[PDB]
Amino acid sequence: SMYVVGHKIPDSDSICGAIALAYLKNQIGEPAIAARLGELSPETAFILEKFGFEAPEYKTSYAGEEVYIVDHSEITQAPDDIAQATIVGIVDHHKLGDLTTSTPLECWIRPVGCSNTVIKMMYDFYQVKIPANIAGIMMCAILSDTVIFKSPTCTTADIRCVEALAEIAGVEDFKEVGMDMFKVKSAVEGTPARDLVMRDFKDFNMNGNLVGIGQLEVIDLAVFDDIKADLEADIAKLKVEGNRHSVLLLLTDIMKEGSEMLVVSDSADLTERAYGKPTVDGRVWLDGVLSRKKQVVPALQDAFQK
Ligand SMILES: [Ca+2]
Ligand SMILES: [Mn+2]
Ligand SMILES: [Mn+2]
Repeated sequence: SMYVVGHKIPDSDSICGAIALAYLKNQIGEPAIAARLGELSPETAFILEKFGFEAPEYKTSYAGEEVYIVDHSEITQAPDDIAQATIVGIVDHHKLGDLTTSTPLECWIRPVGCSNTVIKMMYDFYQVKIPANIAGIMMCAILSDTVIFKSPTCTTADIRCVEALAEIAGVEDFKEVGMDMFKVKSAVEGTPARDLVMRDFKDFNMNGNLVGIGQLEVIDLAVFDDIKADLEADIAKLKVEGNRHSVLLLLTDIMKEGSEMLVVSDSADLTERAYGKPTVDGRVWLDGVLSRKKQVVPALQDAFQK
């Protein structure tokens, strides 16, 4: 069988996409097993529970196996031993990264806000009906990725596809299911600082400099008030533990549609150079900022070249 698998530190898109593409492949006689490279966030765990699904199989070694990649095309986000596997498919909505194959494959890549939007196109192409349970987690993955359409990564294709999936899943109020997800993401009390920093954390090599960026998306930025000092202490620790130039944590308020960024950097004027807004006691408010890959990373990469 093939293993359908998303990126290291799986998000809803990577997990819901794996289940959604595995089902499709099994229905068209191309045997497939959903898999993951890490634990589910409470967000993803809630989505699976609500629509009645088991987590994909936890699997880290793929040497000698067939692999269908979801929601990236990067070596670093792939399984450690991806070079010893055979990539038979990629479905994604990112820039084309450094993954390569020695064998013919499928690529379904589109400039949209969510892999699950593309996977919906795959069902239509194959003329396989989307079961109500699958439609719902597919829906939720797109609301997760596009932040209920508020993220500037949201495209026309994502909106029309959610509207389509909502009817198939018999969800009347897709926006209420979206807010239900971000409420679960907003329940941060009692969670160790490190679990929160690493929930959605990525390392970047920006012109020789190692820059780590976490992000939490919540309904109200006030939930972080009592734990914020523990966060600032833990991003200092983590900067040392990895010998990082910079560790930044995005606290993203999806109602104000902005991000408070906690900063520890070897560069004192980092946020002044990249965004034209300086940090004040290792903190800066970034109005309108929702997306790491669109509004945060480009401007940092530009400042490490300059
Ligand atoms: Ca390539
Ligand atoms: Mn993702
Ligand atoms: Mn995605």
